[PDB]
Amino acid sequence: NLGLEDIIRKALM
Amino acid sequence: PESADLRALAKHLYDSYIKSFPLTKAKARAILTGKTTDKSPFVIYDMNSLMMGEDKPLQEQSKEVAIRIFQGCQFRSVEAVQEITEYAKSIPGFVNLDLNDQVTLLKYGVHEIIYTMLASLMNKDGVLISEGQGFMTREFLKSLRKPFGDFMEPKFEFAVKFNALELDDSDLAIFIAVIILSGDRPGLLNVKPIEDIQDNLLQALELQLKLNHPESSQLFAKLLQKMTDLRQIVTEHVQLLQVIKKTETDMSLHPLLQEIYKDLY
Ligand SMILES: *c1ccc([N+](=O)[O-])cc1C(=O)Nc1ccncc1
Repeated sequence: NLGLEDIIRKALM
Repeated sequence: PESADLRALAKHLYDSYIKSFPLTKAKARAILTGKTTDKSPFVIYDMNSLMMGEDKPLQEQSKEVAIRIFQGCQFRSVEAVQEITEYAKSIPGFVNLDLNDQVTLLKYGVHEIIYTMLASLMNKDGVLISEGQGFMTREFLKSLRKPFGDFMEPKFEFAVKFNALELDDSDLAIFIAVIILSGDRPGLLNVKPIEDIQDNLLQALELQLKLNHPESSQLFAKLLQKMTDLRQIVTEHVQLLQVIKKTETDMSLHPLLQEIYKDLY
């Protein structure tokens, strides 16, 4: 399951 | 020359803030005060006014109501998290940092900035909700049962002291860039290119408060103290979580109140 880091990482990219 | 470059950094930060955050402090205050075009927010101050609210479903169980609120409000924060990430890429030197450290700094700073966004929505009497169409009173929040009465009162307490500084959107951009570039976060690989952008950001901030608030008294130090207050609100959330886990039941709560709390943080 995908948490806060993942949404941050997706927005940085 | 040094100070011209400080002023230009301040300007660049403010234009980039304007571009990343459609919900500015100035727009929240216009709503709150009454400069507004569109009809004023509906006020919720008691159960009767709550229920006369149909401006916003299924059956939560006593020992999960609070947890499900917290999950609800964190998942609804994603748009905010993306905007702060957008703003962060605009801070000079940020994207140049090791991708791992960018994520780290956002993963911590995002909570603190969210409380800064919340203070914009608050005054001493209550908080905007439901995309600024409603207003929930401080007194009503505080009145409620069990552990729920103490959810928001410490956030009000901070907002009132923070809003007394009278920061505007151009001060807030810099302040927020400072929070993000905090050298002390857990797990940072390289804690020095980070500290160096921050120091530069502190200078611009210090100048920005001189130019923008030439009358004021330790505004710079009072504002740096608020960073500490912000971290404490975040860490206080862990203690609150313990309190839920072993409360003298029950923790039923009217659906509409649950819905309202998912708009807070
Ligand atoms: C969401 C909605 C309401 C409240 N509250 O009444 O205190 C809290 C939250 C929330 O989950 N906030 C939060 C979680 C994790 N870190 C910081 C804040």
